[PDB]
Amino acid sequence: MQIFVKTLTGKTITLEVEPSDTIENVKAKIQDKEGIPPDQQRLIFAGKQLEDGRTLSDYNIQKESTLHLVLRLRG
Amino acid sequence: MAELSEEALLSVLPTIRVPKAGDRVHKDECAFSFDTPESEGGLYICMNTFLGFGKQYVERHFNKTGQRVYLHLRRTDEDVKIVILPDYLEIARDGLGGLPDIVRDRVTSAVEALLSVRQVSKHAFSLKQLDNPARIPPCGWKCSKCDMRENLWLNLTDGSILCGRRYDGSGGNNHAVEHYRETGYPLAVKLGTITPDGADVYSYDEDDMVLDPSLAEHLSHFGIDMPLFGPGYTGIRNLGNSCYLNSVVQVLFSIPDFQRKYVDKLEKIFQNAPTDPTQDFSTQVAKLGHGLLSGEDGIAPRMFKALIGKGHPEFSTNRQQDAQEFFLHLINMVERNCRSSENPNEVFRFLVEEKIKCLATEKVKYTQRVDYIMQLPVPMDAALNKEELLEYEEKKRQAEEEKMALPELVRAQVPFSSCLEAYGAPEQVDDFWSTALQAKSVAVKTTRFASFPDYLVIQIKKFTFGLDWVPKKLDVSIEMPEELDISQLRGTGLQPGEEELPDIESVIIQLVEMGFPMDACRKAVYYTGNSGAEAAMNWVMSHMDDPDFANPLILPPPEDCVTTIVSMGFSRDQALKALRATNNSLERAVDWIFSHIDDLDAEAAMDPKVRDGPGKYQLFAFISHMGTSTMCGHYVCHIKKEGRWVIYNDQKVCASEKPPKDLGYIYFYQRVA
Ligand SMILES: [Zn+2]
Repeated sequence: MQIFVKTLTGKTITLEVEPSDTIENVKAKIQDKEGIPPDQQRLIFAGKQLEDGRTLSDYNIQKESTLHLVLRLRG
Repeated sequence: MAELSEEALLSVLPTIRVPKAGDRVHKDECAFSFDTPESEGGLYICMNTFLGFGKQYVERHFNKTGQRVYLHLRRTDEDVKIVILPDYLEIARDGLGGLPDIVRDRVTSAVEALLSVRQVSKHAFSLKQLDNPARIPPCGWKCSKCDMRENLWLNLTDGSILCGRRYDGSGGNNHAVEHYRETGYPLAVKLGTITPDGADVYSYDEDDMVLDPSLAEHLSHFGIDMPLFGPGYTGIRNLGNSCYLNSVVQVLFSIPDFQRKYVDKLEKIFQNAPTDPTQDFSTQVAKLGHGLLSGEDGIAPRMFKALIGKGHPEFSTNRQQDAQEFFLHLINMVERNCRSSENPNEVFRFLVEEKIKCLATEKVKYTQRVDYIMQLPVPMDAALNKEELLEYEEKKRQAEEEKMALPELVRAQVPFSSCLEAYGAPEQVDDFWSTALQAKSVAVKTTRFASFPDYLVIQIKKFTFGLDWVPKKLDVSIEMPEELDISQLRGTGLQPGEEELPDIESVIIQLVEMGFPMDACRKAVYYTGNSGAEAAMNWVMSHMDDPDFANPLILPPPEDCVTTIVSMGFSRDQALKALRATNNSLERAVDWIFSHIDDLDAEAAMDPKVRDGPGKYQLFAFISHMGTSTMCGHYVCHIKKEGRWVIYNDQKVCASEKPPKDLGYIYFYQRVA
């Protein structure tokens, strides 16, 4: 299936994914396309942080969902 | 003829447990309140579970549990006594006379078990500090050699950051001392002890903590330099980097829905709490809220911080954290505990309408999703002072190289009107499979509100990637309006006139021989419905380059787990499905049902609740991240109360007249009547 990732540019990209793909897999698929290192990726869907070791199907992420990348402002 | 102390004592002796090494004895703070041995009235320690309770709260444990015997502590120099409920009989530690020995020995054994000048360095003036030192940051250090993140010494000679000594088992990996051993560089400072007033300076040479009169200048070498009251105006003690939690929590409890759930309803909550209430979400949240909206030098929410951080990779540590991440974490935690009961998250929750348009065919698809925070883009190109900023950056670069005082700060001034536009603007998406075209093409994506919430939460996406992929804070100035009309941004759904984008052997051997890939060849016989080699050849020729998903062909549980889920407010059937989907993993199963219930209910209907309203708002509160770094900073929040703006900086709560509504990070907009 196809999903969308909005990156911190504003640019939205598509990724080929399966529901059984891990988050770290999706993270890796992002590096493949955008160059962004997986250790720097923090993904948000539907007001929820996505954790490593969970699949897209755990979050019920379906075709054409939009995931959002964010960065930390630590304080 | 009244009940004697001895009688009562003998009668509940079995409920006197004696603590062990691996036992938490809650001796310092009350479970239900912020009461402490230092509070008038003291603290009552249940001598069965080792839980603590202030004078107004012990009676709750008594009634709920049956426990009559408590060790009562009062500090003011500490005064201890045994108290039996309900008549509050007191027996002192040495009041055990005449009772059998084995009871005297049990009682005191239990009680005892429950109650468990620097000179200047010879080197401060002689100290050679090496040239071309590194620029040491204000937080987040690690030992240059191992991984350790606490217990790190900065050597004043060379800027090295290395871990402390081991012994006992606690400490560092000895990197710092071995570095002294190799170099002879005598002085180090304990990173994180650096206040305006001094630090912990250690001398390897004198094997001692020492003074350094020239600390300011030695630290400067590395680029290191050293009113409201009453209900709803409580400060929060810093627990070490807890400003992020303080800031969030302060905003939550300004919002009536959260007040009603956790503060107005605290009695019901305290009543429904399990034996150990220190571990209970609702109780702890209620306790926090009460301590903020009543009368109470501030509060130190150790108990809450400890619970809502349990098991979390970030919020269980004591390092600096992002406000949005904490917010969503607490929001999802509330969500887990409010299934089929009053859910205050409803005040935030809204529906996003996502629209795709295949640009080539003009065909559309509308998708829909829940969310809590709108993410506001910051389009740098919109900056109103590009040149005024470039002269600033030049002057700062110059002032660094010369090591002089930096120029007065200038920020890119970005219009809010631009951010809102960027939010709304249709956006081009490449490498999009159009089911209409049956070819990779280009889509136009748009985002709208399918619903406006009672309080709108806005995150300013004031960050981006710099070179070598280091995260940059965009230190930017965006005047967020006091008045927000976001109605032009309401989604309108699918429309009349708009067409929807569509969705969803001996032949195979002959085709693989020809040179077609096995995978395409399989899909070819299937999608032509076994009509012979010719038709299948035609298909692979049209469709071999297609993505897999465009033509797909599909080619015992535990009872302690089940009940845990059902207790969160689900059925048995629902619990079983979750576990069977998540390879029997509890945490994942929980993630599963929450994300899946809304769909499972629509199968129940086959035989998410959001509050709507106008998208017309007034600024209510904002959480501000201060600093230039992604990695360090301080958090404060401003909240508009009784018509007037108020800053909450940890312990400090003040009326502010000139709220910096242009430097904020997370914004909270309240809907108008
Ligand atoms: Zn180390």
